[PDB]
Amino acid sequence: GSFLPNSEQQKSVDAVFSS
Amino acid sequence: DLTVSLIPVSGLKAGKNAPSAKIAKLVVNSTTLKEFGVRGISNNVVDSTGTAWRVAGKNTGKEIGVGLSSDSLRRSDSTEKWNGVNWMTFNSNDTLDIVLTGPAQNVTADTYPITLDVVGYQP
Repeated sequence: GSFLPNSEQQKSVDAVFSS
Repeated sequence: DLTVSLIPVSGLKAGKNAPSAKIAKLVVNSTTLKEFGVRGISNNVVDSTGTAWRVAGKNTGKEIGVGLSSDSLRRSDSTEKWNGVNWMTFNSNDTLDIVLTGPAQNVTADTYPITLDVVGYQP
């Protein structure tokens, strides 16, 4: 098997805890 | 190529949360790649596969423990190494749950950034 380096992505989101 | 969505969970409330409370859903689709590897990215990753880590609240700086859910981990296809680095792999065209890890956590009201790295894998 092999990883595909050009396909690597970083994704971010905020989890919001409310009172 | 991979189409990646990371969706935050609605209605999260401060205070004592349920064990393994869901906080985000990771969605990875691909027409060309059969699997993907995923790791959490933060200032404190707490296991050797990057599948549990700590995140700090924007307004308070308080840390919570987050990671792939136990059910999501049990769906892994394998753990592979990319130049020696462990990445757990999963089927593309599927979703995974990010949760509050471990026993019940008491979460201070705040916004917590969750960051993941996803990479394609051909088995």
